[PDB]
Amino acid sequence: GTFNFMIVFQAEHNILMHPFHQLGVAGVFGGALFCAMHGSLVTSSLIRETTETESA
Amino acid sequence: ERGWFDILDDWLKRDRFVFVGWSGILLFPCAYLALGGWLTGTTFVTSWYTHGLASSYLEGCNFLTVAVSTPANSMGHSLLLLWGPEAQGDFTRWCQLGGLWTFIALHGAFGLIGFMLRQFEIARLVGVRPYNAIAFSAPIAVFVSVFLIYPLGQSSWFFAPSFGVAAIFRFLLFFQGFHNWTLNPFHMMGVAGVLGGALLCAIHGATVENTLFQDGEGASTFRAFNPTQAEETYSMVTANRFWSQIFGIAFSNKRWLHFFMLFVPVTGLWMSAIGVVGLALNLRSYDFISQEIRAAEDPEFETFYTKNLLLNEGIRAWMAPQDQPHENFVFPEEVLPRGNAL
Amino acid sequence: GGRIPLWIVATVAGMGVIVIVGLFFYGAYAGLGSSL
Amino acid sequence: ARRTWLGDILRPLNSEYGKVAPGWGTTPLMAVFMGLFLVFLLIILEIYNSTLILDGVNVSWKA
Amino acid sequence: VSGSLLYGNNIITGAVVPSSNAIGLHFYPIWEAASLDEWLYNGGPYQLIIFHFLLG
Amino acid sequence: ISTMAFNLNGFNFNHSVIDAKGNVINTWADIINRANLGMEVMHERNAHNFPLDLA
Amino acid sequence: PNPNRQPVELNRTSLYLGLLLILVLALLFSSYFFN
Amino acid sequence: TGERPFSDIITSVRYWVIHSITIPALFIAGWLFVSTGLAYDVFGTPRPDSYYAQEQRSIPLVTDRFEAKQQVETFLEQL
Amino acid sequence: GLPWYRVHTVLINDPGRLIAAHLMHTALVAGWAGSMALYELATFDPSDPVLNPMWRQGMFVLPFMARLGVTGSWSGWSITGETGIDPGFWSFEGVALAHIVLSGLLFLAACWHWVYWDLELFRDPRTGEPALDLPKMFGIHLFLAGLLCFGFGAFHLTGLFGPGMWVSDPYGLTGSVQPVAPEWGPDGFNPYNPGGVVAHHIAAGIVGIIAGLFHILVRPPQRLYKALRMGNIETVLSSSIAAVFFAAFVVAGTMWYGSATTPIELFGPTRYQWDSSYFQQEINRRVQASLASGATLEEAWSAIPEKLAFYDYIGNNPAKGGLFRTGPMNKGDGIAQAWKGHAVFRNKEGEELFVRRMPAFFESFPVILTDKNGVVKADIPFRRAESKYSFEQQGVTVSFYGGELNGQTFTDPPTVKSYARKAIFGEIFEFDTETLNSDGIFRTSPRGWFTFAHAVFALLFFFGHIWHGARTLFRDVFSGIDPELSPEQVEWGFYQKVGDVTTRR
Amino acid sequence: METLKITVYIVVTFFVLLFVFGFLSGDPARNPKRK
Amino acid sequence: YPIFTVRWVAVHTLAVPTIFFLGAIAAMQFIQR
Amino acid sequence: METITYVFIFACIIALFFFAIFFREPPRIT
Amino acid sequence: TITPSLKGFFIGLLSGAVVLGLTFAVLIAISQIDKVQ
Ligand code: CLA
Ligand code: CLA
Ligand code: CLA
Ligand code: CLA
Ligand code: CLA
Ligand SMILES: CCCCCCCCCCCCCCCC(=O)OC[C@H](COP(=O)(O)OC[C@@H](O)CO)OC(=O)CCCCCCCCCCCCCCC
Ligand SMILES: CC1=C(/C=C/C(C)=C/C=C/C(C)=C/C=C/C=C(C)/C=C/C=C(C)/C=C/C2=C(C)C[C@@H](O)CC2(C)C)C(C)(C)CCC1
Ligand SMILES: CC1=C(/C=C/C(C)=C/C=C/C(C)=C/C=C/C=C(C)/C=C/C=C(C)/C=C/C2=C(C)CCCC2(C)C)C(C)(C)CCC1
Ligand SMILES: CCCCCCCCCCCCO[C@@H]1O[C@H](CO)[C@@H](O[C@H]2O[C@H](CO)[C@@H](O)[C@H](O)[C@H]2O)[C@H](O)[C@H]1O
Ligand SMILES: CCCCCCCS[C@@H]1O[C@H](CO)[C@@H](O)[C@H](O)[C@H]1O
Ligand code: OEX
Ligand SMILES: [Ca+2]
Ligand SMILES: [Cl-]
Ligand SMILES: [Cl-]
Ligand SMILES: [Fe+2]
Ligand SMILES: [Mg+2]
Repeated sequence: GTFNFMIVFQAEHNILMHPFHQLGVAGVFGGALFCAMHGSLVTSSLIRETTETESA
Repeated sequence: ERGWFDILDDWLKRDRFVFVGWSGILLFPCAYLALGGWLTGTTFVTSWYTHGLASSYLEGCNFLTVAVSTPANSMGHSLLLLWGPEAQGDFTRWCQLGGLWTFIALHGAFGLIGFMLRQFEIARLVGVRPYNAIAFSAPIAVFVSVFLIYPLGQSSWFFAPSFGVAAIFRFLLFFQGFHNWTLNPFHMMGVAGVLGGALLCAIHGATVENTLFQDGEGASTFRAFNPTQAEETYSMVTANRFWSQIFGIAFSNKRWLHFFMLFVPVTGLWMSAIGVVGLALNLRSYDFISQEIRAAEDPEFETFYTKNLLLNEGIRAWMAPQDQPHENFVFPEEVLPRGNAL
Repeated sequence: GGRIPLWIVATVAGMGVIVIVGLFFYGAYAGLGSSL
Repeated sequence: ARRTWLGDILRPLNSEYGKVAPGWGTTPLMAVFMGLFLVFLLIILEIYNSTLILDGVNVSWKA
Repeated sequence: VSGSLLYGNNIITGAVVPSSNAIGLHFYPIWEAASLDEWLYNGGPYQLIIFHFLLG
Repeated sequence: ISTMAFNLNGFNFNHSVIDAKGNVINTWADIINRANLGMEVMHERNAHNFPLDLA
Repeated sequence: PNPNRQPVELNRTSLYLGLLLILVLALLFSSYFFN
Repeated sequence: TGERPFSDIITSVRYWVIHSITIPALFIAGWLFVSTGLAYDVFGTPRPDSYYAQEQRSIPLVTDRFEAKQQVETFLEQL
Repeated sequence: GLPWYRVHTVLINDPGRLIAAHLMHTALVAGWAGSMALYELATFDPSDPVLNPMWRQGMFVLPFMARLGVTGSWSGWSITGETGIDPGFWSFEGVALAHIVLSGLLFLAACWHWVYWDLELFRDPRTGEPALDLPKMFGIHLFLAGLLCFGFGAFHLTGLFGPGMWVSDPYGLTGSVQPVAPEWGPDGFNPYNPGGVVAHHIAAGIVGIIAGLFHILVRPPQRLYKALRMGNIETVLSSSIAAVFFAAFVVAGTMWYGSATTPIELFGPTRYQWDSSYFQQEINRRVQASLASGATLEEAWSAIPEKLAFYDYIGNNPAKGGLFRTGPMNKGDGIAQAWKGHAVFRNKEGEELFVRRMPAFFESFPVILTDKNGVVKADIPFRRAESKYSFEQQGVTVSFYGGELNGQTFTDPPTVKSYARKAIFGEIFEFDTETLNSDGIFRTSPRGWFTFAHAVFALLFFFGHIWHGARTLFRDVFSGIDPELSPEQVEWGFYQKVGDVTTRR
Repeated sequence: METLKITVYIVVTFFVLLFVFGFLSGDPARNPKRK
Repeated sequence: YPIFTVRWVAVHTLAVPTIFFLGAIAAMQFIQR
Repeated sequence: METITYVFIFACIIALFFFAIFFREPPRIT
Repeated sequence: TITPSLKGFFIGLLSGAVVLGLTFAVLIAISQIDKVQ
């Protein structure tokens, strides 16, 4: 159902060519990116507190 | 340090405004050529001979509609080297044949390799664990699957994504109509990873900012932080209680939380890549056979899944003749699927 | 290295960007790409 | 550790753990074989790709 | 349009289907219908779900 | 979504590039248009009686 | 007497996370397997 | 690191002397590239009158891999 | 304790139990091979290599046996359709049994090595600590690989001591296993040239012998030893995963495009052959030649082998499947029985008409008939009220030449329309849709399934490479960074060279 | 249908009333600091 | 302070084509069919 | 069998929600 | 025979060798002019 809504929406509004939808994509692609980034930057920087065998 | 190699290494790793490193000898020229190829093509280069399209500022396109378009289907998967047997060193002809496409795709591919090497190299010199590089494998799997694997499984590069805003949208709609890509469970995990990543980003940044300790007098709280300070700038304890009571569960372990922030969107993009590898072969998740058998036999059976396939068949019929010009499709008006009136 | 104040350099560079971008919008309505 | 007949016979082959030739040793020669391997691959890729077209090499089933 | 699992849907094709176009924006609570039979035909559950959900 | 609710829609560059004679030179916007048209004419295939879909 | 042995662990949270992954995968992929 | 701050450089009179000439010379060079029509021939982009012949009903689409260069040439000759 | 995703790391310091795990893994892989073969033998119909070859039936390992010369069963048949043949021990069944026994032997060795893990051979003679000399193991193994590689090419493929390899004509009509002489000229690098495969094994095998002897005799430079962490078994995992994904991408590529090692009678035709109407062109040539030399149209088409016609049918194109459309191709369109013959369409003027073929991209496709110049002459309309080209209006009829329907002509519009819908798939065949309860929906072949799994596994093996490479080069920081890493080494301008303590200003 | 309507109206009024009187009952004071 | 640095080259590999391109695109705004 | 399977997996997830919440590993401020 | 595409292959190989050779020559030259302390 959600896909049906998306497709009819593209036909009737050309949502892809709408800059607010483009900001939305930038928002969710960027959100994913900075998530992967932040997660990875902090993780890469954990202080050594655990044995070579135990979870960090 | 000793020999020429070690002297060069010294120079490459100097602490300057833009780090270079060994990875830089790969990274910098390939990133720069991919980008300048894009700006050059979108600015000056046509797609008339490959697609029957205008695609540059020179021809009247705007930012949303310019592209460096794929080569003509008749080019197959040719590397399309400037000096190859197609262009034979003729730069103008090369541009006209789609040479900038493979130029940007291959330089971009080697640039991406270079960037990830730069992430391994910097992390090794700063003495951190290389998680950022590892996270970047997700962008790599996406670029490689979509820009290389996909068109390599298909008839030619023509069917790769063309480098442009509107061109990429066309790519989206082609995937809906032809592959029913929204139905595909590998794309769905992709969506979960991307929207879950964005959710995790919003929710973590908002949680930190709203359980900050008062470490200053300023009503603007940004100044009340010190990079070298020993202590947490926000209360994990309060954050944990808040989410536990709001949502029912909360993080308690900050290392878990951050690892999870790496895991979700990275795994997402990896899953979408696997589905796109599938689509290289038309190995789609297109249909549910049990729905088709019931629908074939029972003309009163209808679901959203049947409704969306009628949309797809509209997309194929209506876009193919201009979207696939080398097929010379002529579809007389009477054959076009259409509902009442429209 | 301090002669021309950074606020002027910013206001001027910022006005250049507006002008060149305003020009690009005008061209959307005139000549090639205007649909006319 | 258990000694066995067959372990005794093989012992020498697992005896030089950690042993290095000094400095760069044969690195320069390795790099020559590396560049040549790279060109090799480049040649076979471009043949398969019809970017490199040789006389009497018909890249097709049709031979 | 069939939305439910018992009427031939799977998790992917299944849905709670929007209320009838003949209703438009009219408020269609359960007591506005002559019967539950009618309510179900016209997509009354959709309005109930989305209104309580949005308030909630 | 809330502003396309009132039919202020995405950019339309359909037939925006024209040649010297007046031939339409398609762009990627026009190929988008061809796909949108497929969706339009098929959706709700029994619901329209008049030529324009106005809501 | 092999000195390399070490026990696997699984805390409660990890059990729940693992069960969620599995159940959710089953829920997502089951339609495609019934087809 | 080391390099002079950008702040210094772009507020310095010497910066503005050099670039009050180089910036406009490049810009004008960019302009001429188009105004002379030079851009069209370097890149092989059609001018508004060079997409189709006067009575041509079809697009000059490349359909040959190894003589596509020659096809464009042919397609170009009849305009 | 160890988190679940680290359980197998207990083997890192335990060469004996690593060899044991490797042995178990090898036992499972060989056990799979043998089991798979038997399941295939239990389900393979060998009665018709023309219209029911192995690739129509979901056979995955069967073609691999056939490719290197196992083509016969103990029960008397061979995959080229022979009867009475005696394969000796190495029938498909002999190969499956050999793999099962091997699996068993490997399993028992695994047991031994797991129990007697503490062998003095695995200890460093100086330290008493577990040690493996990886650079020299590499030389030994590479020497062995080269000798095997060389032998495979020199005796097996050439047929000097061995059966050769599967080869066929360019249309995959007469394939068989043959001795193959090496090709030493530039054409040996042509992927369609089988002599290239023989030369490859002979030449690359000599090169592996030589580099093998080199890696045994000459120690690694200290520079390389340290940079690649040659004392850490994880480095080998890392580069080995890399070579493995490279190789996996190559076998996806050559399965998809075709080569002398992916013959169409074993894996099915390629999608490109449909793309380029490769079989339709050859069928047309033969029909034109037949005619040029006197034949009637019935004779010319009656001369076309069913097997050639069958290739010219989209139901065999491996780009027509779906991810969840499981099983043999026969489960979709059905078990092919017979060519119906070549349909020729004509309008009421007697003008010959051609059905526009379905391209692989399309799940469904309209029925449009053009004249020989590509002009539309007839179609199956959707909206009827303004139809101009319907079969009814254009008086479309269809006549068949060759096959079951040879010499017949059909003029009933629904009937003519039915044949035209089949003609969008190319040549028309009669199928048995009942034996398997076939559903009428296309499935890919082994060529498609092989390509998919290998391209996917190759891509995931990239992540494996990155991961283990990273573990190798950053072993010192796996549990976190230095708890008191100097702020000077991470701040800016404190050091001349990033990371170098001795470059202090 | 009528009794249903009346029951629901009563339900909703009750909860709405709780919400209104609830926030009227010295809400600003219900915090951990300055009251 | 030096003048010709890596930073300097990096800045100009970008800024130089950029201004050249901006003049080119500005000129395009005055092209008519 | 198909509806049952969907509802069964769903019900297992809802139960898993209830335990994850009410019978979680309690967070310990130590 | 040196076919036109073989010749093109040799041209691309040389251009690549030239680009790489000059890139390293410049970097080495510069690395030696400007040593770290
Ligand atoms: C790190 C830098 C880098 C890398 C990895 C690449 C890589 C690529 N470039 Mg790009 N390029 C670069 C920098 C780079 N380029 C720079 C600085 C410029 C400006 C000059 C260009 C301008 C450019 C153009 C105009 C084109 C490319 C193209 C290509 C592609 C094919 C190249 C090829 O076949 O080489 C073959 C050569 C080699 C791989 C070098 C071999 C080196 C080995 C190790 C030594 C061998 C030397 C040899 C034995 C001695 C001479 C031989 C003699 C005995 C006969 C590939 C994606 C083509 C492309 O994109 O097509 C779509 C193309 O048309 N490049
Ligand atoms: C994103 C890509 C990527 C990244 C970030 C890494 C990262 C790593 N590699 Mg892995 N590798 C890769 C892809 C990658 N690799 C590929 C595709 C292969 C081939 C199978 C390898 C083969 C490999 C081996 C065998 C080893 C590594 C190792 C390593 C580690 C040290 C750095 C190194 O050796 O780089 C190597 C350099 C590169 C990947 C960049 C190569 C640049 C090429 C030469 C440019 C070529 C231009 C080309 C000729 C133009 C023609 C184009 C043509 C289409 C026309 C590190 C974990 C080592 C290790 O794990 O240490 C513990 C190790 O032993 N790599
Ligand atoms: C809720 C809606 C939604 C969401 C969240 C997604 C999310 C996703 N989609 Mg789906 N999509 C949707 C709806 C959605 N889609 C619908 C309705 C359709 C119609 C069927 C599609 C059709 C679609 C297609 C056809 C594809 C996707 C793909 C994807 C993935 C793209 C990941 C990515 O970031 O690639 C971005 C690209 C990269 C990350 C590659 C690396 C890029 C490098 C790092 C760029 C560096 C840039 C450099 C610095 C230069 C800057 C220059 C500047 C001037 C521009 C992601 C999982 C893709 C996919 O599955 O990939 C496997 C894909 O091909 N989607
Ligand atoms: C390279 C591996 C490989 C390949 C290419 C094939 C190919 C084939 N097999 Mg064999 N097979 C294999 C391995 C393989 N098999 C193994 C390991 C076994 C033992 C289980 C078998 C046992 C077997 C039997 C018993 C049969 C076949 C048959 C077939 C044929 C049909 C395939 C099919 O319908 O798949 C359909 C495949 C799918 C629907 C799976 C798609 C991918 C799934 C969804 C991945 C799951 C994703 C996961 C949830 C991701 C989670 C990660 C998380 C973090 C997100 C085909 C020739 C059939 C036949 O025709 O034989 C004569 C047949 O009866 N195979
Ligand atoms: C030759 C290939 C190879 C080998 C020998 C290893 C071995 C190892 N890996 Mg690597 N790895 C590989 C390829 C390989 N990996 C690939 C392709 C990937 C990307 C998918 C990875 C990604 C990876 C990660 C992210 C990690 C490892 C870790 C490890 C170590 C712990 C393994 C363990 O305890 O798992 C335990 C596994 C289980 C209890 C069950 C896993 C079940 C999987 C998901 C599905 C079941 C598989 C199926 C039944 C088998 C068929 C698959 C096959 C046909 C491909 C071990 C050294 C870990 C390590 O670094 O620890 C320090 C670790 O964190 N690996
Ligand atoms: C008014 C109340 C609103 C109630 C809403 C009910 C929400 C249910 C909450 C999720 C419970 C399941 C958690 C199990 C897992 C569990 O017990 O986690 C608890 C875990 C605790 O994290 P810690 O930091 O304490 O874990 C320590 C780690 O080091 C583990 O070793 O939380 C997370 O891991 C957060 C990230 C996962 C958050 C995932 C939420 C998933 C949403 C569900 C998506 C699928 C739905 C399918 C629809 C059919
Ligand atoms: C060492 C090492 C590695 C491995 C390295 C290996 C295995 C290297 C082996 C390299 C080999 C076999 C290289 C062979 C190259 C062959 C070449 C360059 C032949 C070129 C032939 C040409 C140009 C012929 C041209 C002509 C033709 C075609 C027709 C004639 O009419 C005219 C003529 C002669 C011009 C690893 C795996 C990468 C790991 C790290 C270290
Ligand atoms: C390809 C090629 C090459 C290369 C080239 C190059 C390298 C180039 C570069 C180029 C470039 C480098 C260019 C540049 C350009 C730029 C531009 C054109 C810009 C624009 C901008 C703008 C327009 C802005 C906008 C905006 C934004 C973004 C946001 C904010 C706001 C605004 C709106 C302002 C070579 C020769 C090697 C070879 C052959 C091929
Ligand atoms: C449909 C909407 C209803 C319309 C009604 C709105 C009109 C305004 C009426 C206000 C009169 C009630 O006034 C308000 O009510 C509640 C219950 O009596 C009081 O009683 C409360 O006092 C204190 C306030 O610190 C609370 O801690 C305590 O729990 C509670 O008993 C409020 O302190 C009083 O200020
Ligand atoms: C072009 C990059 C390849 C670098 C690897 C080869 C190092 S080679 C190494 O170089 C030394 C100087 O550092 C010389 O003194 C020595 O003779 C030589 O063996
Ligand atoms: O309903 Mn649902 O979709 Ca909004 O548009 Mn009109 O209406 Mn119906 O058609 Mn198109
Ligand atoms: Ca049946
Ligand atoms: Cl619809
Ligand atoms: Cl209407
Ligand atoms: Fe954080
Ligand atoms: Mg204009």
